[PDB]
This record gives sequence, structure tokens and C-alpha cells, in this order.
Amino acid sequence: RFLKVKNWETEVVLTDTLHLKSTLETGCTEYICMGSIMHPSATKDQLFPLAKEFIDQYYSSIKRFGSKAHMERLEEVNKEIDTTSTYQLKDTELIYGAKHAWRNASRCVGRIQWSKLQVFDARDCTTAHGMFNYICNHVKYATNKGNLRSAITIFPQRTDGKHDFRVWNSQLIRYAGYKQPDGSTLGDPANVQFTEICIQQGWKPPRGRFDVLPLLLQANGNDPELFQIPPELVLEVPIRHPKFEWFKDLGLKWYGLPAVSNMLLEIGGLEFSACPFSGWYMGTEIGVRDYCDNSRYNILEEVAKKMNLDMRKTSSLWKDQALVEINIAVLYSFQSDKVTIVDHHSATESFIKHMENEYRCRGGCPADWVWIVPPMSGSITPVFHQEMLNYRLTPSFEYQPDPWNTHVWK
Amino acid sequence: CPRFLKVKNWETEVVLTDTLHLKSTLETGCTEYICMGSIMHPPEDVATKDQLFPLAKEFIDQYYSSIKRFGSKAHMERLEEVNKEIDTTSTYQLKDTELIYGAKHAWRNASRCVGRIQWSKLQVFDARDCTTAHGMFNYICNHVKYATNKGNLRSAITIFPQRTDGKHDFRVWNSQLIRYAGYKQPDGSTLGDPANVQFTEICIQQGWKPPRGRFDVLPLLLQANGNDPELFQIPPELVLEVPIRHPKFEWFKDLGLKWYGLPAVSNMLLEIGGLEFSACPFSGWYMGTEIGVRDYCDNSRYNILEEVAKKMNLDMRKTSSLWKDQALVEINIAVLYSFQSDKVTIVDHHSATESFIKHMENEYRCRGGCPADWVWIVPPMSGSITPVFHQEMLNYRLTPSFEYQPDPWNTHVWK
Ligand code: HEM
Ligand code: HEM
Ligand SMILES: CN[C@H](C)Cc1cc(C#N)cc(OCc2ccc3c(C)cc(N)nc3c2)c1
Ligand SMILES: CN[C@H](C)Cc1cc(C#N)cc(OCc2ccc3c(C)cc(N)nc3c2)c1
Ligand SMILES: C[C@H](O)[C@H](O)[C@H]1CNc2nc(N)[nH]c(=O)c2N1
Ligand SMILES: C[C@H](O)[C@H](O)[C@H]1CNc2nc(N)[nH]c(=O)c2N1
Ligand SMILES: [Zn+2]
Repeated sequence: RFLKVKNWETEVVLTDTLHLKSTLETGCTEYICMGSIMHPSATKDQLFPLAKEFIDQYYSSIKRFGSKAHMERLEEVNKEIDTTSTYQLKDTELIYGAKHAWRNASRCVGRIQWSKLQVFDARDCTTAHGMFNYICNHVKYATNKGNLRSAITIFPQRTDGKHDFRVWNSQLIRYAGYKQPDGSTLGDPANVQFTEICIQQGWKPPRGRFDVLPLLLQANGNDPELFQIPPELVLEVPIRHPKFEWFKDLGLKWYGLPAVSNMLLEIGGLEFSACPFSGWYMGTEIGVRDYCDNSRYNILEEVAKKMNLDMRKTSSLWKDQALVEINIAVLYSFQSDKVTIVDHHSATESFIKHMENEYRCRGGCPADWVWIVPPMSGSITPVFHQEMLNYRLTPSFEYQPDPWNTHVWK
Repeated sequence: CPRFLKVKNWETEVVLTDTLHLKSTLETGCTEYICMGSIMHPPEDVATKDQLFPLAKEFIDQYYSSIKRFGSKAHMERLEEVNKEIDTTSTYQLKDTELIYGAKHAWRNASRCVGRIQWSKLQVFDARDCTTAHGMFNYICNHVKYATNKGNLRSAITIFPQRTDGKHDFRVWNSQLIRYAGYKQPDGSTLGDPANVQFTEICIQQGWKPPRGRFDVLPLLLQANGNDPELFQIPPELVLEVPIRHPKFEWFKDLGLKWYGLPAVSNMLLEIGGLEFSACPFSGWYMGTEIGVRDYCDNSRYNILEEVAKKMNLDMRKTSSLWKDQALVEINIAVLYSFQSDKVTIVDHHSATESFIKHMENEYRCRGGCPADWVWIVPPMSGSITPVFHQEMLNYRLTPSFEYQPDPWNTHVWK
């Protein structure tokens, strides 16, 4: 069936046909919706239909479906699976695949940018040192002195599962977190465990509030190895406020480059367990979640104090006031330093225009309202009033288990 | 379907186990391949005899199970009597105890409601003896006066006769018992509340003389026993209102805003044991953001963000200054302050969401689950700094339930 989605602000109605193409499951059933669950629950014979599906849509995309090149590619891929239990993507295919995993990422509000993705092919990498070099080149290219550029670096595909490439970091650039004797936490609490693993593996921690973590890199299933990203490659922004001169005294800072490194990229049945991808920040990622989550830096108290707000009763909305001032500061700081950042109004507005684009040229756009709507000021952004259909298309980015739960060492 | 489903809270690491989803009765709209969780809503005939039997049994079973009399003589006798009623009259009547139980549970089962910790405290008014629109007016006035209670609001529901053949429906045409009029102008602008322009137009056609102001309380438009609906003015002394002012900003009162104290939704259908109560106005008290974010700051509503921001002398040239967010907070501060000052019950979104988490935990423990719609439960501002943002939720449909129904002017056969 054709499915309609309505914007209750603009009364615009879109018709979704694209969902008919999806084959992966969402987790919901006719009787139970699991839309707010974070993660709802190969062989030769499995592999070829997935390969064929992907090759077909690639040649469909370049308007050469059923061509000589198409026919021959199908042939080629089948001999390669038969004789080696897997196959290799052409470079064009790799690029097509990576862009479309981004395009299909229902939880990403930044997808208007999807076809502007710099794809670095690192499938010839064999060691952790090689991984480090590739990652440094990625970071340097994507940072571009503040004029951030979207990029993905793709390491060799999974083979037998015992020879995985993995970036153990969840992002290429993150701050360490230290569990105090106090019982409290210095730095970023989200990373306390990873930090402990780095220390255990020989990393000498500065024990500051914003210590950049080392890279911890696993090549071909071997034990991971530690590397320091050269400091000059790590662009950082000191957070100050355009009116509160005391804000700089808080000593806050953050890094310019968000580069997620712990997801899995799947294309045509092949699995890329190491594929760090990066873009630029939406301000709330830092200002709302990274700084104000109770389980994160948790600075609301300190700010509201410096703002001399009455914090006895919750109905004074002192938290809400402090939250807005923090996000103002973050946006102002990045902008003053000419580091690319987008506010949640501009981003969601861009996403609405993107949905309209996709419905017109593609027959729909999979989108996850729970993640698309920003973590503050929800209903005064246009996505709040936008009905969305969430479904799973491939190529995709998938979650995978943390390496320290699978890997067995020396 | 799996017997045990787990939900996690990503802030506290607490994991809860849901078994209640097994009692799910209706569909959600979702499938294995698509999720419709952000769709707002995923013939004039009635339940046949054969349709009605198992629906009634299911409900009667559940009622006798709740009073710890399952399998009792009284339980079996009640089943027999209901069955005979359905067989001889193709419908049946609920006992007062059952009616009260059913209403309370429709609320308990309402996945989109953040206020459900209060579900067992609901004054139920039985109006199944009502025959006319004047009588409906009488019941509604008594409902309003009771629930308002001079600002100390008390949750209540008034239940009018159930549907029979569908040509004798009782309906409140209003969407809430108390709402302000909206007037479209010839120049295309709107006076009052833009959400209510269509209903306002219907009232004016029905004979209502409109004051044409910014905050004109609408008349009740009341349909009894399938007859043409009739207009009634709610006695102004029964309509509690709060003028909105701000603790710091003296100029805020000059904006001339006010709102009414009693939120009383009147266009939903109450479904119990297969019976349909098409007129069942229910009321509680407000969460601040219902007024301060949606009513006032929605673009298609009163839309005051600009005027507030201008009086705050905010830089409104670039969105990245977050002038909208700044203004939104002050407005919501004003709403909570004005209600508290006038001693009219209201709850802020931090307190409400914290109570909902405690409520949800309790329901998982005592009931085996709590259906919840994250998309509606999370408040329209400051989402992630409330504890429901990080709380995984399962959504499913239990009966008794509150349901959407078509607007009555779309289906009514005018006499
Ligand atoms: C270019 C600017 C971009 C912006 C502003 C942006 C914005 C966002 C935001 C705000 C989120 C939610 C993050 C969270 O709350 O944890 C997100 C999720 C996501 N983004 Fe984007 N993004 C951008 C680029 C990209 C790129 C280049 C990729 C991949 C090639 C990508 C893939 C994803 C994926 C896969 C998710 C969801 C991951 C999950 O399911 O947990 N994004 N994005
Ligand atoms: C006692 C204080 C109450 C509070 C603070 C409260 C709060 C809320 C809020 C904020 C919403 C979302 C409304 C929206 O955004 O449109 C809601 C929805 C809802 N409430 Fe409650 N409520 C209360 C009482 C009640 C009562 C007494 C009932 C019925 C007996 C009820 C039944 C419902 C239903 C069915 C919805 C969903 C309506 C829909 O699906 O459109 N609530 N509530
Ligand atoms: C506490 N929040 C947790 C870490 C949720 C999360 C998990 C994973 C994984 N695996 C990956 C995640 O990535 C979100 C994401 C991914 C890519 C992004 C890019 C490329 C840019 C950007 N501005 N934000 C992103 C945000 C998030
Ligand atoms: C413009 N948005 C529309 C009006 C959404 C909506 C539709 C319907 C219906 N039918 C019913 C709705 O009810 C929400 C509701 C219901 C009862 C409430 C009670 C009893 C108290 C309270 N504070 N809010 C409520 C909020 C909402
Ligand atoms: C499109 C979206 O489903 C729609 O705007 C919903 C979102 N969440 C909501 N949540 C509440 N509480 N009230 C609403 O009216 C809505 N609207
Ligand atoms: C339980 C809930 O699904 C979880 O907190 C989600 C909600 N929405 C989110 N939305 C975004 N953008 N990022 C998140 O991490 C989350 N967390
Ligand atoms: Zn769903």
C-alpha cells in the first residue's frame, strides 16, 4: 500500500512508496511498537542474493539496469563467491554503497548532505600502524582547518570473523573519564571504561578534564595497539558566551570533529567492521547531551549557579534557562572560531527540505522521529510536527558489539 | 510473540520486564517492516451479537479478576446475565461498579498520557439517564464546577449513554468543554485561537453571536440521542481563568494573555467491554508546556514567540542566537508562576515526567507493564533533561480505552 505522512503545521502530505523496497525488520509488530527501543532484537548461499540485490540497485541507479556491464557484473560476482566464499566491491560500488548507507540512515538529521561524502578506500590495510596512518589522513582532511568536510574511511571487510578490523574508540576524538576515589568522575563519564582499558594497555593518563584519548586500533583480528593522534591534527574550541563574561572561567572546551568509529557498514552482504565516518556538529549534541546529561559532564548546576538562578523548586525552570544559555555559548564559540557547526533550527529545517527532496525523487525517506527531533525545544522546530515513517533500507550503518566483549587476547 | 520484553533506562541502567503486552487487544499500525510510531492516527454500524459476546466476556473476566473474585458465583452469574442480555437485546448495560472500573482503566491504559500516576483517583459521573441536550448541559456544568473546585482541581469524567444503533449518538461537538474562539478575517489574519476556527464557524452558523475578541469562551454544542445539536453558554462564573504575568518581567502582563484553568477533553470515545460511549468528557489539570509551548508558541496557534522576543530585546536576525528558545523558556516560566500565584493546580514538565517514571516502575512491578508512547510522553521543550527522554518504552493498546472518533459535523444527518 501507498502510505501518507502529514505535516500538521504546513498540512503538507507526502506519499511513501519507498518502504515497499525494504526487507530488514524494524522490531515492531502489529500489536507492539518498539520505536523508542535503542536496539530492538555469512555463507555463500546467503551472500549471493544480497550481492545481487545490491548490484541490481547500483546499475539501476546509474540507469544501466540489464546492460552488458550489469549482466557481466552479476556473472563476475557469482564466480567470486563460488570460488572464495566472498567477493570484492568495485571502487564505484564502494562509494555508491557508503553514500547510500548515510542516505538510508533513518536516525540522522544531517542527511541533506548525503551525496557530498569523501570516501577513503583503506581495504589494502594490514596492520594497526597502517590504520593509524589512514585515520590521521582522514582527520586532517575532514578537519580542513575548521571548514569541516564529511568523510568515511573504509577498512577491509570481515572474513571469517576471527580477523576483524576494529577501531576500539567509539569516536576518533573523545575525552577521557576517570573514576575518582571520591566516587565521582573526572572528565567524560561516558568513556570511563574505555579510558580504563587504555590505561591497562599502557596509556599514561594526564588525569585532566579534557584529555584526548589515544587511538586503540585492531587490525586483522590481532590485539589492539595504542597511538597518539598528533595534537596539531586535533582542532578544539574553547567555550565562551557572548554576554556572560564569566562563562570562559568555567574552563569548558570541546573538539570540532565528530567522527563515529564503532559502527558497522554493510553493503551487498559484506561487512565493514571498521569504517570511521565524520561530519560536523549540530550544537545540541555538545550543548545538550554531552554537557547536560546526568550521566555526562552534568554542568547545569554550575551554570545556573553562576547565573544566580533560584534552584530550590523545579517549576522555576532554572534547568531550562541554563540549558539554553549553554547551547548559545557553544554555537557562538564555534562560529567565532570559524569551525563548522549547525544549530538545531537550521538543521531540522534542512531535514524537512531533504524529506521533500527524497519523496519527490525517491518515493520516500526513512526517518526516526525519536532521534530526528532535537533534545531541546522540540516543538518549535518543524520536525516535531512532521509525521515520519521508519523502515530499514540497505546499504546501512549497524550497531555491533564492543570489541572488548568479543576479542580474546594473547 | 515473546513472553518477556525488556526496556532499559539509559541514564540509570534500570531494566524492566514487560509481560502485560501479551494482553494487547488492538493493532498499533506498525508491522515487522515499518514503524508508524509518529503517525498521529494509524461506517455508522455497530457491534453484532457475535462480535459483542467475547468482548464483554473479556471485560467481565478482567473486572472480576481485579476484585479477587475470579471464578466466583457472582462472576459466573454476571457472565450469564450479560450473555442473556446480549442475546435478547443485542447489547447490555454495565453495572455502576463496572462503569467506574472501566473509566479508570481507560485512563490507566492511555499510552499517550503522562499524568497517569493519578489514574485511580477519578471521580466518575454516571449520566446514562440523560435524554436531552439541556440535560447534557446540566451534567457538564456540574462536572466543570466539581472539577474546578475553586482552583484545587480534581480529575473527573462524565459518561453519557452508550451508542445503540449509531443513529442516536450522544456527542459533545466541542473538542474541549472550555476553549477560545478563532476568527478568520477577510485580510487572512486570525483573531483568537487559530486551532478553533472551523468549530467557531459552526457555532456562528448555529446561531451563536460572537464577541469577536482574543479570548472568547466558546459555547457548548451538545447533541443528545442523535438529534441536531444545541447551543448553550457556560455560566462565566464556572470558567476559572488565569491572567499570565511574569515574576521578573513587569511588561509581560501588558501582553494581555490569559488561559483557562480546566483542561477538559470532550471529543474522544470511551470503549468498555465492546460498549461505545461517544460522549465522555474527562478533565484533569494542566502540565505547563501544554499552555506555554503548544497553545502559545505553535506557529498555527497563538504564536507569540516573536512579540515576547521583541520585548526581551533579543537579537532575532539569526536562528543560532536561540532567541526562540530563550523566549520559550520565559513564557513557560510565566505560565507556571501565574497558576501557582492564583492557586490553580498545574504541574511543570520536570515534576510530571519524574512522577511518570515512578508510576511506570510501579506498574511494571504490580501489573507486568505500562504501555507508553514516547513520542507523546516526552515534553515539547527541554526533552533530554527530563527522565522520560532516556527511558525506553513499549507501546501497545489495552482495553478499556479512549479512542479517536470522527468529527460529528462530518457524519451527522441533519433533521
Ligand atoms: C554532515 C553533518 C552531520 C550532521 C549535522 C549530523 C547529525 C546527526 C545527529 C545530530 C545525529 C544524532 C546523534 C546522537 O544523538 O547520538 C546523527 C546520527 C547519525 N548519523 Fe549523522 N550527521 C552528519 C553527518 C553524518 C555522516 C557523514 C554520516 C555517515 C556517513 C552520518 C551517519 C549517522 C548515523 C549512522 C546516525 C545514527 C547512528 C545510530 O543509529 O546510533 N551522519 N547525525
Ligand atoms: C490529572 C492530570 C493530567 C495531566 C497532567 C495530563 C497530562 C497529559 C498531557 C500533557 C497529555 C498530552 C496532551 C497533548 O499534548 O495534546 C495527555 C494526553 C492524554 N490524556 Fe492525560 N493528563 C491528565 C489527566 C487525564 C485524565 C483524567 C484522563 C482521562 C480520564 C486523561 C487521558 C488522556 C488521554 C486519552 C491522552 C491522549 C489523547 C490523545 O491520544 O490524543 N488524562 N495528558
Ligand atoms: C549516548 N549516545 C550513544 C553513544 C548513541 C550512539 C551509539 C552509536 C553506536 N554504535 C553511534 C552513535 O552515533 C551518532 C552519530 C553518528 C554520526 C554522527 C556524525 C557523522 C556527525 C554528527 N554531527 N553526529 C553524529 C552522531 C550514537
Ligand atoms: C491539536 N492537537 C490535538 C487537539 C491533539 C488531541 C486530539 C484529541 C482528540 N480527539 C485529544 C487530545 O487530548 C489530549 C489531552 C487529553 C486529556 C488531557 C487531560 C485530561 C489533562 C491534561 N492536562 N491534558 C490533556 C490532554 C489531543
Ligand atoms: C508528527 C508528530 O507525531 C506529532 O506532531 C505529535 C508529536 N508528539 C506530540 N506529543 C504531544 N504530547 N502532543 C502532540 O500533539 C504531539 N504531536
Ligand atoms: C530511550 C530513548 O529511545 C533514548 O534515550 C533515545 C531517545 N532519542 C534520542 N535521540 C537522539 N538524537 N539521540 C539519542 O541518543 C536519543 N536517545
Ligand atoms: Zn513501531
